[PDB]
Amino acid sequence: AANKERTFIMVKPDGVQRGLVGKIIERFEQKGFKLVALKFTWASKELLEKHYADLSARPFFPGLVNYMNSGPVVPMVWEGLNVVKTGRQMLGATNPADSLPGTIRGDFCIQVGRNIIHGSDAVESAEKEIALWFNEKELVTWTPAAKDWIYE
Amino acid sequence: AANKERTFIMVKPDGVQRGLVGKIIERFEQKGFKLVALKFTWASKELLEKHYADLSARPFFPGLVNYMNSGPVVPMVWEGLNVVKTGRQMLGATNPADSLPGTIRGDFCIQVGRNIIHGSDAVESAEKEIALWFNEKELVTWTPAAKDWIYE
Amino acid sequence: AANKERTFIMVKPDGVQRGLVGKIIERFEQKGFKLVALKFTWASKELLEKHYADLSARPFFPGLVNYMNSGPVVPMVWEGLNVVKTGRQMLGATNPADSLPGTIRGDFCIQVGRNIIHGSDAVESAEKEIALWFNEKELVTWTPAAKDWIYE
Amino acid sequence: AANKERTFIMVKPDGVQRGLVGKIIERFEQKGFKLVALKFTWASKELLEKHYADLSARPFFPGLVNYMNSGPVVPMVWEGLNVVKTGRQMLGATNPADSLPGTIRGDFCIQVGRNIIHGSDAVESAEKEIALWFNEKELVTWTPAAKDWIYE
Amino acid sequence: AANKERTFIMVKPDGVQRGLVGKIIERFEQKGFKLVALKFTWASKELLEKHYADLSARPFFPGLVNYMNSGPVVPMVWEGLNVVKTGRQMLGATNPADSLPGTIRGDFCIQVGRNIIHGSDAVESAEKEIALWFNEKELVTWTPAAKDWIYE
Amino acid sequence: AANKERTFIMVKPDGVQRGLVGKIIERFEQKGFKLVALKFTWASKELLEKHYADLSARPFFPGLVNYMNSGPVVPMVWEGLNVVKTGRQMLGATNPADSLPGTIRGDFCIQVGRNIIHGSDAVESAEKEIALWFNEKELVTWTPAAKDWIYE
Repeated sequence: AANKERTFIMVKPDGVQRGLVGKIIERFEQKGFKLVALKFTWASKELLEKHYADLSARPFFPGLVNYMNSGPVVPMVWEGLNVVKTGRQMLGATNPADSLPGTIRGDFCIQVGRNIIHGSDAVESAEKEIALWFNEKELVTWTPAAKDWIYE
Repeated sequence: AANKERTFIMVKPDGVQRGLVGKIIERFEQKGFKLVALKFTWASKELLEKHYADLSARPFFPGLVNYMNSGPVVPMVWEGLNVVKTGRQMLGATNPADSLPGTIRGDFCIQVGRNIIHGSDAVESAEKEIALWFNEKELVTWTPAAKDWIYE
Repeated sequence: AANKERTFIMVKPDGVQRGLVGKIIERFEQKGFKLVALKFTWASKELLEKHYADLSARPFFPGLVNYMNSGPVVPMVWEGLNVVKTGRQMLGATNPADSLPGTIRGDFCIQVGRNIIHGSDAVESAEKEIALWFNEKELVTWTPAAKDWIYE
Repeated sequence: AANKERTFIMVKPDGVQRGLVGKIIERFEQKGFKLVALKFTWASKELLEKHYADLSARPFFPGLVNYMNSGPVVPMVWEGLNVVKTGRQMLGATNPADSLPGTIRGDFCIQVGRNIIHGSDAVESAEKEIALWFNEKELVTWTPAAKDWIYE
Repeated sequence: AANKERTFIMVKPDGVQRGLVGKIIERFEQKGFKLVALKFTWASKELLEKHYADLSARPFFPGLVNYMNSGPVVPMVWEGLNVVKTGRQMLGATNPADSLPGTIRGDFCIQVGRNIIHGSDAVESAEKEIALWFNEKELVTWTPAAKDWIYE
Repeated sequence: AANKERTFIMVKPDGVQRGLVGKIIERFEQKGFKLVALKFTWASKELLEKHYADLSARPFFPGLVNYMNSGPVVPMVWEGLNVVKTGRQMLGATNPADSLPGTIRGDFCIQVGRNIIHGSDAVESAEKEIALWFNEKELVTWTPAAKDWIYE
């Protein structure tokens, strides 16, 4: 129930370009979270406008959609107790300048427009993002051998 | 075209269960190789027997297909000059016992039946494997920013 | 004197099971702390009940003892300026979800009941714990060659 | 010009003696910061007192200059958006005791007098320090291939 | 049975002094070998002379014993399929200069007289060494949760 | 005498561009070798033609001089027992395709014209290269605290 919460994590074009895919996945594996879905893909503007629908009436929305469609991305779904919230703590503050050393953004990037990764900000939106990026078919259910040493 | 050679690499169920996905991906990214495709999935037996078609007459063929259908896998495609042969060197000998330290199998596993990873043995087999596991829609073509620093 | 303070650090059953022993010891070594004692053992309930004597009346007490007796543990002693306090900081908050990235619990575990490690909460309790877990003969006294580059 | 800010970072004698030069450099490279200058040298006292001019009235000033002249150092300049302040965050609090895990001092050292590294505290001091330690001939101007993936 | 083989691995005084304890243990853990015994101790000459009994007549014998008695050591027991032989492979050649990169000696040391680690040369000698260094009571028997993903 | 042998190691333009400076230095520090000189610089064609004088009458010499003058390089001098020979083993085969995993080239690059690093091939040429790249002033003499644990 609580251990079955899921979040959407995506490596952005700059994360892929800078060779940080393996490193980012390692952080989540290490922590004990469970990989549920993963894929390498070039997001379409139609999909990005959906993903960024809330930036619609904000200045320079097109430039955001064009940047995000400027290279391949790595969408993922991780499962675990409090993964949405904990996953965001792990990524660090959205604005890299505010990210602490030890977090993904704090260790690997500098500017907010090139902040290498995305993570759902709430359970509700994680629910929305996952359904937008993956078919229920792409979500894999399995059981880790070490499950009992991770959760009581 | 030389630098465009592609090979199929797959993290087996034991690799996923032991949390080695990011580490394996990282070895390829740091080397200079280009990720072309990636997904997390549970392989069906019908797909496994195709993938294993060559071992059809083998007495261990049934248990093999059986084992590979016992947990999720991470198939992927990497591109780069001579990647089939070099990808093989990186993985190390098929029997971990012969794999040298520094290789993936040599560093992370012990026995042949739990050798954490698969790699195409030749271009002709890489082509078949890639086509077996991926649809052409899933192979992403993009250009790494450091390409001229990797290849002349 | 201040530099001779010691604390008791112990890898719990889940840390051993999840293969974090070397990683945890590494964190203390790279920091500059001196290893004073180390062993691998399966702790008896008698011993665990003395270690947890203060919680004897709690309703969870018996469950806690059975768990700590469910797998081997790695008890150790570290020495250095303010090691009890700094030791705690390096471990992170007891509840991993409150542990920040960069700490041992922040990077490697998720739930409080599976929080992989223990560290004395005070000089007083560290003294008590060391006496409980080790004999005088097990505490090694030596001098690090890098001593003058770690301390003024 | 924003992204062209520069700060002075120096590996102190204890950092060199403890073999932390590559690790320190790696933290800056992975973050996205650009190396502008670097050298290995034994600093004279006359240079140290200039570098430490501000602490002239300090009772610990003499021993400080003394200590910093006791082994070789690795001065360097890094460039990047907001590098003075961010470089400071990365290093962690000046007193390692207050430095958090994840920072350089928090992860690698224990006491203030052996705090392995120096970082400019402000732009005005970075400018002076850079000019004190390096000749203009030694500051290299070049462009990283991934610049557009780090800054917009 | 074949999987129950054990070997004796010991970190020498120089490995402890150079802070390689956690790194060395890490190599064995990530590989899949099971930790059976571990301790930190200062070895007596009496004990060292029994460990090196075969070299009693060599002219260097006394110098070797004095050196091995000059700092604490970390004796341990590892268990797994072909561990004595694979253990040796992971350590590299006795003389570090002949040790290949990726091995423990190849990556971390230089001269034969300061070769940081020891590993039994055969099943026969491993049995003898374990009895010399540990009591029956110090050998821990447990089952790794990942066992079925390491062995067929 | 033998422990005082030195070699010239230089990170090439592609090594700097790919952010491998810290990593390469770490390998040498880790091994136990001693840093004697280090600097970040843009090599002049006049200096490169001297360095590559033996490629004079070979095809496409100019293209080599232009590539090597296409970005900053990191020249270094390391000191240690058999450092020239051992340093070359650590770098791996010149042609990356022949480099074994575990070596610098085997882990980080692909093609011979983009092989990230240079190392003197003999004591005689190390002697020549060092004098070409550094003034006797730039060579720092110091003594590591751990010297006695590295050499007998």
